[PDB]
This record gives sequence, structure tokens and C-alpha cells, in this order.
Amino acid sequence: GYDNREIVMKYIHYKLSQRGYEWDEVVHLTLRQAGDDFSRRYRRDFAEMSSQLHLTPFTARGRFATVVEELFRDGVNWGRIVAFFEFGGVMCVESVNREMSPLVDNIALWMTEYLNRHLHTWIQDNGGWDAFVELYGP
Ligand SMILES: COC1(Cc2ccccc2)CCN(c2ccc(C(=O)NS(=O)(=O)c3ccc(NC(C)(C)CSc4ccccc4)c([N+](=O)[O-])c3)cc2)CC1
Repeated sequence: GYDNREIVMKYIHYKLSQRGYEWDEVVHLTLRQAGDDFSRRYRRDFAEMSSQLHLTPFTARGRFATVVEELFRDGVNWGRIVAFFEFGGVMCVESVNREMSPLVDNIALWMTEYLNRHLHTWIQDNGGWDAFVELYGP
């Protein structure tokens, strides 16, 4: 069984716990190893994109809508997906850090919707999660 919401709400544990939070997922072992290596490799490219959203006047929701639009602009792929989850986590880290913990619930909700209303067709088409783990699995 695979749940986009169960993973989206639990996958935000390693991104927050590192600073101070709760929760935990079981399949994170995959997205994690793939995410950690990403942040390190594309640390600058990622940070540069993060600052951009901070410069814009948009709100918490707006930013997420702008970061998701640019990410999946020239198509989709396991790679872009690994980055999408990365941004989501960071977005929460800033909230809790900027006295906006409650926002964490919002960001977690959005990531769940988009995943179940945008990347639900592509994923299933690319062997779904089954393939995601088969490629870059523990
Ligand atoms: C600034 O634009 C970004 C940042 C960003 C912008 C906006 C919103 C969110 C994020 C988002 C766009 N972006 C990239 C950079 C590269 C690729 C990439 O290499 N894709 S891939 O399809 O070639 C690939 C390679 C290797 C792995 N996994 C390994 C084998 C475990 C290595 S760790 C790794 C993870 C992912 C990418 C590279 C290495 C995985 N994966 O796990 O999905 C995927 C994809 C997007 C630049 C940073």
C-alpha cells in the first residue's frame, strides 16, 4: 500500500527533527538517501532558488505554488520529485523557526494535494513508487 498523504506528512520528520520536531516515516529510507545527497550536491542551486521565493512578496502558499510551478515546468522525473520534497521540508523549517509552526500543517496539506492532483498520473505511469525504490532503493 502507498499513500501520498501518509508519506508527505511523515516525510517532514527528518527535515524538522534535525532542528527539533516529531513524526517519522518508514519509506523515508528511500526519499531520504535521495534527498540528503541532493541537498549536498545541489546545495547552491537549491539555496539560490529558495532565496528567490523569499524575495517575492507572495505568501507562504504563494511561494509553494511558485516553487512547484518552476520545478515541474519542463516536465517531471524522479529527479525533480526528489527536489520537490526537499523544498517542502525547508519551507517548514523556516516556519517553525519564524514562530509559525501552525503553518507546518498548511505546507504538509498542499504537498499532499499536489501529489494527488498533479504527480499522481506521472508517478503511476513511471512504475509508481515500485520503480522509485527499485532504482534508488536502500
Ligand atoms: C534549483 O532547482 C532545483 C532545486 C529546487 C528548485 C525548486 C523547487 C525545488 C527544488 C531543482 C531542480 N534541480 C535538479 C538537479 C538534478 C536533478 C537530477 O539529477 N535528476 S536525476 O533524475 O538525474 C537523479 C539523479 C540521482 C538521483 N539519486 C541518487 C542516485 C541517490 C543521487 S542523490 C541526487 C538526487 C537528486 C538529484 C541529483 C542527485 C535521483 N533521485 O534520487 O531522484 C535523481 C533533478 C533536478 C536543480 C535544483
